[PDB]
Amino acid sequence: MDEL
Amino acid sequence: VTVRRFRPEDLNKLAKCNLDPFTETYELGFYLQYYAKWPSLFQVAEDQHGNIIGYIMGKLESSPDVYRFSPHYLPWHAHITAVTVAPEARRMGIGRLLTEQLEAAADAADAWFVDLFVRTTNHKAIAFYKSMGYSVYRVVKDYYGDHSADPSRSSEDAYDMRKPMKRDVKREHIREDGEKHEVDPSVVWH
Ligand SMILES: *C(=O)CSCCNC(=O)CCNC(=O)[C@H](O)C(C)(C)COP(=O)(O)OP(=O)(O)OC[C@H]1O[C@@H](n2cnc3c(N)ncnc32)[C@H](O)[C@@H]1OP(=O)(O)O
Repeated sequence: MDEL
Repeated sequence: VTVRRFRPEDLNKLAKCNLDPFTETYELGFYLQYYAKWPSLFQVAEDQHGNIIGYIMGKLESSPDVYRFSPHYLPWHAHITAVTVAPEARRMGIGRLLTEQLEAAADAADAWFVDLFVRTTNHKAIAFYKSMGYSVYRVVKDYYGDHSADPSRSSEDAYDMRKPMKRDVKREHIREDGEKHEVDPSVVWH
C-alpha cells in the first residue's frame, strides 16, 4: 500500500 | 470468483474492501490515473453476486533519469501500489492470483523486480509476500503519515519489499539483510  | 480489469463504474463498489484497516482509500483522481496509464494492471476480483471482493493496482516504471547516479535509483521495475482482499474471502488464493498476474506482466516487460511498500506492523501482508518470494530490501523511515496501532506515534516505517524477476540473473537488486538498511522518505520519488 502506497502512502496517501 | 472472476478476475477482470477495473472500470470506472467500479468506483462505488470498493467500499467493503476499503473498510480494511491496512487498505488506504485514495482520492478518486488517483484510481482514475492508474486506470488511464496502466489499465491492464488495475484488476478486480468479483464474486458470483457481482460484489468486488479484491483488487490490485500496479505500474511499470523506473526512477526519473535525473537520479540515475543516486545509489537509491530504481531501474525498470513493476510496483504494487495497492492490493486488498475482503476479509471474508481471504486464504482462498485471491491475493496470490492477483499478484501472480501482475508478476506475469512484469516478467513479459523485462522488469528487474516487483516491489511494494508495507507497514512494518502489517504482519499478515509481510507473511503473504514472504511466502511468494518477496524479501525486505530496505526500511523507509516515516514513510506512512500515521501509525496503524499507536496514535501517539506520528508516523510508521515501511518495508520496501522486492521479488526478483528473471532479468536479475546476478540478484543484484535484492539483499539478505534488508531490515538493516534504512533510508529517508526523501529518496522515494514520483
Ligand atoms: C500495499 O498494498 C502492499 S502491503 C499491503 C497489503 N494489503 C493489505 O494488507 C490489505 C489487507 N489484507 C489482505 O487483503 C490480505 O490479507 C492479503 C492481500 C495480504 C492476502 O490475501 P489472500 O488472503 O487472498 O492471500 P492468499 O493468496 O489466499 O494467500 C497465499 C499465501 O500467503 C500466505 N498468507 C496469506 N495470508 C497470511 C497470513 N495472515 N498469515 C500467514 N501467511 C499468510 C500463506 O502462505 C497463503 O497460503 P495458504 O495455502 O496458507 O492459504
